[PDB]
Amino acid sequence: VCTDPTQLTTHAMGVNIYKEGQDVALKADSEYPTWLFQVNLGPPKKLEELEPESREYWRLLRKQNIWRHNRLSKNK
Amino acid sequence: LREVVKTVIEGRITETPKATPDPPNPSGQCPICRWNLKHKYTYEDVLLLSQFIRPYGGMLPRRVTGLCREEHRKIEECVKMAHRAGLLPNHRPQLPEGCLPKDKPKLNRYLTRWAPKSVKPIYKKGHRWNKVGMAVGSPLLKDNVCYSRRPLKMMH
Amino acid sequence: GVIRSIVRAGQAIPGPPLGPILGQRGVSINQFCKEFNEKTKDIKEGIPLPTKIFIKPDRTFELKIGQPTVSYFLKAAAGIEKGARHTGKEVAGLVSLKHVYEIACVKAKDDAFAMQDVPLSSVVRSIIGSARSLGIRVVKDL
Amino acid sequence: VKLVRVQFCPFEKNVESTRTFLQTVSSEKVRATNLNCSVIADVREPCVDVLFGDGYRLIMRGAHLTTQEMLSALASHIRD
Amino acid sequence: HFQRQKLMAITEYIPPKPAINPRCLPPPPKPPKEESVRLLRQDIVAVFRDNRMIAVCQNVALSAEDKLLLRHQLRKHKIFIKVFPSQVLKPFLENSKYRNLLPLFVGHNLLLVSEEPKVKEMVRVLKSVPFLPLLGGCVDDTILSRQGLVDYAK
RNA sequence: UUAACCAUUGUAGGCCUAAAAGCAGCCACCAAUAAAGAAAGCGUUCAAGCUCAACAUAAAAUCAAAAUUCCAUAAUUUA
Ligand code: FES
Repeated sequence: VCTDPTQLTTHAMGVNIYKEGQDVALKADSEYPTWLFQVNLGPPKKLEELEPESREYWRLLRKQNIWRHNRLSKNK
Repeated sequence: LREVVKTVIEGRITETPKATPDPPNPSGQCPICRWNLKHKYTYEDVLLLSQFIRPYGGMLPRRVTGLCREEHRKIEECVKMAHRAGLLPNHRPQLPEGCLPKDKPKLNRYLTRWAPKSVKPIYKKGHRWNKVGMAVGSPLLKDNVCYSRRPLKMMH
Repeated sequence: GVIRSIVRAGQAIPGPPLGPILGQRGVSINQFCKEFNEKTKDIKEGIPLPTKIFIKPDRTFELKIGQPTVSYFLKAAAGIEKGARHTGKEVAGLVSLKHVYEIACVKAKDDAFAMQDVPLSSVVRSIIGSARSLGIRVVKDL
Repeated sequence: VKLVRVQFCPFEKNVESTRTFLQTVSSEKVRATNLNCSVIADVREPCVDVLFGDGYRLIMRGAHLTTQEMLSALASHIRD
Repeated sequence: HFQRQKLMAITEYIPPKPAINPRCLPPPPKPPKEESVRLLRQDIVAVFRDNRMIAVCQNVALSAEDKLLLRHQLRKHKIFIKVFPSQVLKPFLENSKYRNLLPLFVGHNLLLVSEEPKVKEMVRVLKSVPFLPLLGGCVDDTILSRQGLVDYAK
């Protein structure tokens, strides 16, 4: 497999590795839509980071609510 | 009130008789509150108790009655005492198909807090300082108005 | 009854982990491996694949397979075969952001795993979360 | 129970008892238990008819009947 | 001593009796209602406004992942399964374009939200499973039955 | 708080573990979804699997009065 930093950053080594599919080269950054590289790469959105008017905020809050019960349930 | 008629079976909801108009104390959340009857009913008051009891002596659900929990416990105890005292001849238990009662002499009892079946005899009465006390009445009815000089002797 | 296994296509008869477990419900062990071998030929051998076999009470096989795991690939991409004991804080490899997205695009092709979401935020979080499970730190650029 | 027929009219005044009862009939677990049943949502006052091969037919109207009573009556018929 | 025991009883505090017990009190004022749930209002408001006709079919214990696939399946049909908890569905009419659809939205049932008059696509969804009770689609945000939906889905 | 109902998909996630998949150890601890805890008690050749929390849908609101033979009798309301 590829072991070259230049090839790793200039060719899509991990896109396809099968025998029938050959490693395809990386197109220019402008050749892809902006949203491809603009996705959230940071840490998970915390309750502070999460927008109170976003669905993810309450969805993760419900997960946090489940966590509280689980913590209590574990001790029982 | 829903009744089922009977294979094809059909059920009809029928209108129910309404309470007498102009309750003595409107704005009362519970019917006992509405009628100023909080501390003036006893197990002897079968007429009031019968309204909340099934035809065979079963207790009606509290939600249907609408009365508060405190009265529910009091009314339930009062009804149970009346049944044990044989004050509800028309609300006796239902005979399933053809069963008949014990057909043995029935002892007259009243003011019975608990069922006679589950109360064991007190063989050792005790001495003056060790005398055993026998409960009479119900704690749920402590708040009822008393017309005696001193509170009634619950424990005999 | 849905039974999910991640066994590598290279070996179609591991034995205890697949054979008797499916057999306990009552199935033909040989039939399961043969169909698994059929999947093995299409895919590269020795790479874990998630399967979604459904063992109904009627003693039938409903084998469904999808894209190769991104958890093992991230380990391979990081040059790690056996990870650290904990992996919560231990890190042995770093994955560039560009590499992260390239694999995600191919991931969004199966009818299983919910690989039809238009936004790539869902896809990246799963692999980002998977990387956290592994002894790998996903750096934006290295 | 080979067939169960449940209907009600959402546009007109629709009784919840029959609607909730239909959902229980049209349940994956319930359908498996009475596998012989042929379920049909005749939603379109409410009339419910269940047909048996032996010729026993029970017709239930949910306008004055609660969902539980239909379930108890129909469920008892299943044992036969 | 007997006298000492008398003192202990005397220390007992004498409490006054309230006029009426809290349960038997006259109906008193209660804390004002607060919309906690507020986020979900925007989600339902946007989708209902976007989609004129909302086909309705009581969910037959469907699993969550299937809805994701069904969302994509409807995306093939150019429709979306945008549904949300029904506890906040009832206050939808309280704060939304309409206020009279509460009886229609009785119970928790699948909401199929479509903005385009692609009748064939909508029916095909109905062709997947008819056994679940399908109330009908509120064509142009108007109350319709199952048969009414057919009479007006055209 | 505490009464009814249900439980999808990623990832059997990395760890000496043959294998341990929420649930031997061990990890950090994210996603989609309307709602799913990278798991809370169960089950565990390992898993399948039982439920609790999820979502929907119920309905509530500060402690009391050992060996001879039981041992006054009784008793809840007229100021
Ligand atoms: S007398 Fe008013 S609630 Fe009981």
